Amino acid sequence: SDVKFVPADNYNGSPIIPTGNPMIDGVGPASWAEDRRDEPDLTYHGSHKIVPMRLDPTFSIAKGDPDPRGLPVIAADKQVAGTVVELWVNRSEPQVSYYEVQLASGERRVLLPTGYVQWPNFGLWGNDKLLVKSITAAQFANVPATKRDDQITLLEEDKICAYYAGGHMYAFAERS
Amino acid sequence: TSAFSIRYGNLYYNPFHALSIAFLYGSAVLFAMHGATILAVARMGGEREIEQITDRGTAAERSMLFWRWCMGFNATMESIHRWAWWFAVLTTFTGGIGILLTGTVVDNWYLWGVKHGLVAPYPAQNQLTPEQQDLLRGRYQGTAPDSFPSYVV
Ligand code: BCL
Ligand code: BCL
Ligand SMILES: *[C@H]1O[C@H](CO)[C@@H](O[C@@H]2O[C@@H](C)[C@H](O)[C@@H](O)[C@H]2O)[C@H](O)[C@@H]1O[C@H]1O[C@H](C(=O)O)[C@@H](O[C@H]2O[C@H](CO)[C@@H](O)[C@H](O)[C@H]2NC(C)=O)[C@H](OC(C)=O)[C@H]1OC(C)=O
Ligand SMILES: CC(C)=CCC/C(C)=C/CC/C(C)=C/CC/C(C)=C/CC/C(C)=C/CC/C(C)=C/CC/C(C)=C/CC/C(C)=C/CC1=C(C)C(=O)c2ccccc2C1=O
Ligand SMILES: CCCCCCCC/C=C\CCCCCCCC(=O)O[C@H](COC(=O)CCCCCCCCCCCCCCC)COP(=O)(O)OC[C@@H](O)CO
Ligand SMILES: [Fe+3]
Repeated sequence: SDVKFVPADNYNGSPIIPTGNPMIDGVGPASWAEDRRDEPDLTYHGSHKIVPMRLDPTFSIAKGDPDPRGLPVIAADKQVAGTVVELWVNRSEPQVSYYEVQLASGERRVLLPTGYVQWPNFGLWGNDKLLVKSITAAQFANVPATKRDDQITLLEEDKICAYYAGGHMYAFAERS
Repeated sequence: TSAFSIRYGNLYYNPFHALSIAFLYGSAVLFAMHGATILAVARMGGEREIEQITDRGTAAERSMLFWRWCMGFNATMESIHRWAWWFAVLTTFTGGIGILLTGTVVDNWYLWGVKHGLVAPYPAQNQLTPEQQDLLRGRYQGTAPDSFPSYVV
């Protein structure tokens, strides 16, 4: 049975219990909108709204902010998960939408929504590393992939954000 | 603003003023609820409300479920902005009607409140004799004196 969850018991209004790993299967706070359109979001003129910064030289870091590239990323278990290789930007409302992380002790590169990063000392001083409180450095290996490296679809956005959202409940749990 | 309420016998008993307050407070209720809701899902892209309206993500779903589980019913990402729109709009619309009714249809809102049963009874703080009822009748306010009388006599 591939079904992702089962009822805790037969009474009305009982919880469901995940069968497999809830972060991978997408159950509870790890779940995503599974019917979401698998296409890129577009600017008013129809270019891809969210792209790696190297693809649009219009964008640059505001002078006197740190560039986060090359910093280590520290996961919830204090392990070094990787290092920031690239920034992805929203071209409709200029901001950094995702860090792209080269995984430490692995081949793969993964996206990391900036809502889940924080600076040491909340950016005021130091700024020598990034903190990801929500998942362990092992779990960074299972972060969902984008089909291409120059664009991201709305479904891929939902999948990636849902992965880090579930971590605060499931990262330190044997439920895997 | 104070004197208008004094002149027309306490604007708290104007039912369109009472409604206008209900919508004014409801606008603060809604924007507190909605502002907090969207910030609570902003790390999942909930602030990109136009995308969430046209292509519902998990951020929209979680916003709907929070309120459904909290209070038994929910809006959508689009329709919460209709609730927001009407509550703000109805604040000044009901307000305007209450002002137009004042001094044209009702000159004393507290007495209109007595008539229609709005006014809670309190025990009497004083009682007038029939002689006091005529003595304590005032006079309506008139013109100021346009002279400086001498009392030389
Ligand atoms: C805030 C500053 C003042 C005050 C000044 C005013 C003024 C001035 C007015 C009101 C008005 C109202 N006030 Mg009051 N009010 C206060 C404290 C309260 C408290 C409280 C703290 O518990 C409550 C529940 C109320 C409740 C109410 C409603 C009867 C009415 C519409 C409010 C509204 O739509 O708000 C926004 C909220 C919503 C849109 C959500 C829905 C709220 C519903 C309508 C509340 C119903 C409560 C019900 C009567 C009692 C429930 C308990 C029962 C035992 C079951 N007031 C304090 C003392 N209030 C207006 C009115 O119509 O007076 C006749 C009015 O003119
Ligand atoms: C003693 C005082 C009286 C009283 C007397 C009045 C009177 C009188 C009025 C109100 C009105 C209102 N009162 Mg009352 N009010 C009292 C007690 C209260 C209490 C309370 C907790 O006790 C509350 C919450 C309220 C709340 C309210 C609002 C619901 C309502 C105004 C709506 C609005 O958005 O107006 C704010 C919005 C506006 C004024 C709209 C302005 C829009 C324009 C287009 C802006 C133009 C700006 C221009 C371009 C630039 C200007 C330049 C300068 C001229 C230099 N009142 C008591 C009973 N109240 C009004 C109402 O609707 O009554 C039914 C009203 O007229
Ligand atoms: C100055 O004159 C003004 C205007 O009359 C008086 O104000 C009047 O009384 C006030 C209650 C009210 O606020 C105001 O609207 C107005 O009605 C003000 O008090 C001064 O009064 C003295 O002068 C009065 C005047 O108008 O000349 C005078 O009034 C009386 O005499 C005139 C002239 O013969 C006559 O036109 C008036 O009708 C007449 N009124 C009355 C009521 O007798 C006042 O004399 C008296 C007795 O009132 C003056 O008052 C005093 C104490 O000197
Ligand atoms: C007392 C009793 C009968 C008990 C019986 C036993 C029961 C029922 C037991 C079950 C357990 C419990 C605890 C039940 C609770 C029962 C109670 C007390 C219920 C009362 C609920 C309640 C507070 C009702 C008041 C409703 C009112 C008037 C609310 C004011 C605000 C208002 C106008 C809201 C309408 C607009 C909505 C729907 C806003 C929510 C909303 C917001 C704010 C968004 O931002 C958003 C963004 C994206 C998608 C959706 C939304 C969304 O739905
Ligand atoms: C204990 C819970 C109480 C909830 C209700 C709380 C109150 C809601 C808040 C503010 C409203 C303020 C504006 C209204 C002012 C109210 C004063 C008013 O004008 O009343 C009459 C008109 O309205 C009326 O009859 C009609 C009143 C309609 C009120 C509708 C209120 C909104 C819906 C409420 C749904 C509750 C569902 C509860 C589910 C659990 C007067 O005229 P009429 O001489 O003809 O009558 C006389 C007769 O009502 C006896 O006095
Ligand atoms: Fe909004």
